[PDB]
Amino acid sequence: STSGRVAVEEVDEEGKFVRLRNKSNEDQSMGNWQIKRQNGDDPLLTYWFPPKFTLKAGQVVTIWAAGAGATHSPPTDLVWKAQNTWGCGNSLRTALINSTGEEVAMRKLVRSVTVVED
Repeated sequence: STSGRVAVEEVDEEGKFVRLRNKSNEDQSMGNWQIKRQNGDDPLLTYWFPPKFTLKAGQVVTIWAAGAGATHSPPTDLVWKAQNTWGCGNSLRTALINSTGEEVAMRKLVRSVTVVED
């Protein structure tokens, strides 16, 4: 179970950031929550939220890779230490995991997909 308050609102196609939105009218504590990023068949990458972070109702947080050149400012702009980019490519799955270890939201960008009806 999840109360489902947070969504993955935007994923940068050039790997610089991921943005999340608390779409509810209630604040959400996210200490030790994770963002799991699967790029193609690569080893899974995991970003960890600081232990005391809270995403207030209706607000956004942008998680910038260490190498994006951004200036950080909790609670709006956080940095992923020692990960230069989130990954760039034709299949990029970004999932939000809560503190207990459960996946509660995802956004996947796919390019050059062939769909059939046969």
